[PDB]
Order: sequence, then C-alpha cells, then structure tokens
Amino acid sequence: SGFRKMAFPSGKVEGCMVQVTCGTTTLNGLWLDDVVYCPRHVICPNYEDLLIRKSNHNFLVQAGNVQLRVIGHSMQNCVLKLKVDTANPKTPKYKFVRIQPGQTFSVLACYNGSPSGVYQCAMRPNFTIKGSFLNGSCGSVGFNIDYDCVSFCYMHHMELPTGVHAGTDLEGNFYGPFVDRQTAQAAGTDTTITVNVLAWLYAAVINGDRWFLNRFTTTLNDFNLVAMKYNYEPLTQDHVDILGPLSAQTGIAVLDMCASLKELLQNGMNGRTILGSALLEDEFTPFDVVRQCSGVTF
Amino acid sequence: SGFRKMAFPSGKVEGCMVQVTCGTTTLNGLWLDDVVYCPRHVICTSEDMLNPNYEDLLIRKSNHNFLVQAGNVQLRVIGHSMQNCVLKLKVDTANPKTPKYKFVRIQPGQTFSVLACYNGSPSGVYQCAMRPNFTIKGSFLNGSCGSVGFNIDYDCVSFCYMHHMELPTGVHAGTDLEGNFYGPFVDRQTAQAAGTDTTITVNVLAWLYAAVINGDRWFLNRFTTTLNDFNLVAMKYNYEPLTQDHVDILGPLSAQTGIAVLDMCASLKELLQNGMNGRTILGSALLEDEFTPFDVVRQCS
Ligand SMILES: O=C(Cc1cccc(Cl)c1)Nc1cnccc1C(F)(F)F
Ligand SMILES: [Cl-]
Repeated sequence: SGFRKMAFPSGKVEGCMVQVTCGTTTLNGLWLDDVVYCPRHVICPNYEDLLIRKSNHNFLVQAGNVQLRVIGHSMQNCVLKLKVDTANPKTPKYKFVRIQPGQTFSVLACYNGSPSGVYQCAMRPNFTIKGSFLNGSCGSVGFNIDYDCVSFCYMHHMELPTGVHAGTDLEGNFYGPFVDRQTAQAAGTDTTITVNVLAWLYAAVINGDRWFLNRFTTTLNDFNLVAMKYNYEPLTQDHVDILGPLSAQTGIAVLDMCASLKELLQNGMNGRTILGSALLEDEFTPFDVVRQCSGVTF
Repeated sequence: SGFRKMAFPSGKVEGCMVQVTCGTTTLNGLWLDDVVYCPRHVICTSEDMLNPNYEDLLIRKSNHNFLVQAGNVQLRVIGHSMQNCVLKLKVDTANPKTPKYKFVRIQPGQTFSVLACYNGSPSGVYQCAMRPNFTIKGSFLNGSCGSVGFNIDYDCVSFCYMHHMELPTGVHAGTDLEGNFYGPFVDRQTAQAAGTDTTITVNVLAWLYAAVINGDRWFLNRFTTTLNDFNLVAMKYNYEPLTQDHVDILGPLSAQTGIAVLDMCASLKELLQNGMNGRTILGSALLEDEFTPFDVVRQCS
C-alpha cells in the first residue's frame, strides 16, 4: 500500500553528469561514450557564428575531479555535442527518445555537474514542465528506465516567467514553441492530462479509496464536452484502450470512471481527499500506476 | 523557481542493494563493507510472526542457510549476528561500491528518501517524512522489506530507516540501521495500530516560507500571535505543538523573507480557520508538512 510520486533510481544517470564551462557560463553536460551533450546556450544569438569562434580548449569539461579534454565539437539543433578523448566507463545502455505531452519522466537536477536531487514530472500539454530548478541547473536531464536501458527524453534549457521550465529532447529539438534566447516567451494556457487523472483514480481504487465511485456511466462524446469545459485534455479511444488493464483489475469500466471524474469536476471533493490530495492529480500515467501497483524493478 | 518533493540521487544506495533469502522468505539487504544488514524477520516463517523467538530461530541457522545475491553474484555468508531487529550478515566480499556513510537515528518531522526495492533490485525513489506517530506514509508492496531510507549530505549517505512492515492502515513501520524500531512497534504480526497522526507544524511553516520565497504571499495577514495561543489553536486541528526549538530553527527563513515566525504562525492559524478558498500554495490545495526547514533552505536557495 501507499502511492507516492516516484522517480526512477537515478544511479545510471548520475554516472553521466559532468560540468561544462565556456567563458563565464557553467552548466551541466551528459557524458555518454566519448560525447558530452549540453545546451548550446553555454557558448552565449547566431549560434553558428558564436561556435565557429570557439576552439576545443575553450570548453572546460569536468567529470568529478577529473578534467576531460575536448577534441571536437558540433551542434545538433539546440544541443552542443562535445567530443571528448575519454569514453565514459559508466555509460549505461541508453536511447534518446522524444516524449509526448502527458508522458512522465524523472529529472536528475544538477548544479556544477553534481546531482542534487531527483523528482518525477510530466511533460505538460503546453510542453512545459513544472520542475524545480535554480541557476546552474541547465543541462539537467529527464529520463525513464525500461529494464536496463535509460531513455533520455529531456534536457533543461530555461525557465519561463511563470516559474515553469522549457527544454529539448537529447537531439536538441525543443518541446513547445520555445527558442533558446532571452526574449518574450510565455507558456501557453495549460490543460489537465485527463488519461493521467483517470489512471490516478484507478490507483486510488486499488489503494481502497472508493467514495468517488458512482453507478453511472457516460459516452466518450458527453465526457469530452464536460472535460473541454474544465480545461481537461480530450480523452481519445487510445486513452480508453490504454486504461483497459486498470479497468479489468478494478472492475470499473473506463467510461464508468469518466462518470466519477465528471461528478468531481462538477461538484468538487466536498472536503474529502483522494490519495491524500484535495486536487485531481495528473502526473501519473496509466503505466506509472501499473508499475507502482506491481513493483517493477531496474 | 518551482518547488518539488525532491528525493536525493539514489545511485550511492543502489550500489548497496542485495537480495537476502532465508528458506522461503526473500527480502532486501544493505551491503556496506563486508556486512549485509537486513530485517531479522527474514528468518521467520508466516506461522512464526505471531510470537517469534528470534534468538531461538537464529541459533538454529548456519551461515549457508542465508543466500545473499548482489546482482548475478552470490555472496558467501561467513558470520551472522543480531543487533536489535536487524540481522547483520558477515560476507566474504567487501562492497567495492560502498559509499561514505553514517547510521543516523532521525526524529519525527525529519524527511528522507526511500529507495524502494524488490529482490535486491531498486524500482523507485521517493521522498518521505517520519510522521509524529513514528510511521511513514510510504509506497511499498510485498518483498519491499529491507528497503532503506537515507539522506545525502555532500558525499556521505546517512542511512536512517530500514523498512520492516506495513500496518493495517496502509502506513509503514521500520527501524534505524541499528535495528531499533521507530515508535512502539514490534516485528510481530500482533495487533498493532499507528497512533493518531498529527501535522508537522514546523514543516508546514517552512513550506509557507518556501511559498513566500517563490512569490506567493496571499495567505499572510497583519496579525501576530504568542507561541501559547498558536499552540492552543494548532492542537484543535491535530497539529503538533510548535516549540521554541522550532521557532529558533525557522530563524534563517524568517530573516530571509522578513516575516517573523509568530507572524507566519498567525497566517497558519488563519489558513486553518479559512481553508484556501479555491487557491493553492506552491501548487497544493492542502498544507504540506513533508518539507523541513533544512529542505526548504536546500531547494529554494
Ligand atoms: O508487512 C509485511 C511483512 C510483515 C508482516 C508482519 C510483521 C512484519 Cl515485521 C512483517 N510486508 C509488507 C511490507 N511493506 C508493504 C507491504 C507488505 C505486505 F504485507 F503487503 F506484504
Ligand atoms: Cl532528525
């Protein structure tokens, strides 16, 4: 029993964190094999022009108390790839994956190439992450672990004026309509990840919280009209299919749980909580609920 | 900006997790140097848990009855001893991944990270707090026993908790790494219940200071309170008494934000009275009590 916001064990990623310095800018880099990946704003904009003026020795890369020597550099989208002489002996089995909004991942927040914390978060529908980052956190990475393989899905680049964060996948493509530069940028109006709220309601039923259940059902269309009214993301047939296992385990059909969600949106919680929360939680995917309510290890 | 429930990076602890098997029971062990620490109930059967005599069960065991597995390598047990509710298995190999560590016993209100493990394999990491009733609201399934709680201070891992059992309300009980249980719990399947839980007041105040640091001031008011009046009000909401020690501990946050501790206490009193009125504080519709004054200073600054 118990339901916590759980991150993946960060050890495989900790062994990859390095500090990258260029001029007066210090941020984090991800050292995988003989390449260090970091935000291209470390050189700061005309990034081709700024980069051409740099020599290999202008980039100081530090792995613990060991200085790595940069032997090459190239830019791929908004990510700088520093070719180093030494391959990381701690390189885990890894993939670079691009995630979709609603998907969750763990973030190993780092400062000066030293990991300081790990937390779980979701890529919001507005492509921002509600993270916890301070100055020097740039280059901190987001990941999932699938068996023994680390799938790197996010690299921190910046903080928006509302306190939310923006970044890229490990191929340097931003999530969201953001650019890497000091300019007027704002996160779009955010929405609630409906499939994730439903997954969390199934997690509550599994942990013995059933007060929100009712005898009612709904059509997908009627639920989607109600959900659009409350800034909830549309629920697709794919989401319904994905919630199939949880529906079979608890005995509550997805559209039956949708009817519970409609009642909570229309009437609130009435002084009650669900899994110790007075708000509907949307940062647990159906897979996170299954993994935590089954004990999958890495 | 941002305020998340953040766990310590678990890597230093992952390299210590092993699987300990005794007969039909499999749970987790913590391999530090040449010793594997695990709950002593690993030697118990299910029909032993009611009134187990651990000294009698342990004397009947030899080293080869304990199977210890670190990854795909079987460690050889060369000795065993019991210290309170933990079994210490002497092994023939020192853990090369042994970090710099300490065994620390924590007080209620303290937070720590939990590396939840099954079969000596880490599955997740989350942040926890020792509740005033000495239980932890964790997330553990069967096979999680032996999973550990820790804090990392610089390069040193302070092990503060080892999971032993789940109580009937879904909460968890365990020991420090010297085998002393937190609270009035025993490693017996006897009728045990967590005492009435209370809110960690000093932690809620710390989290209100974290909200002020991140720009949320809507809950502040023009009032102050005496420490006694605050405690009279707090006790009616099942909040832990706030001591002069807690007030002293909140000094740095009070100096940083410019809001006196008893002035923040007055906002808390008002929040308890009014609720949040559809508003949130740091993305929460409830008053958060699992961030200490030390956690707030570490994460906000
Ligand atoms: O409580 C237990 C085993 C147990 C029983 C009675 C007394 C002791 Cl000291 C230990 N396991 C457990 C732990 N943590 C979470 C769940 C579980 C579960 F029960 F489900 F297996
Ligand atoms: Cl303590």
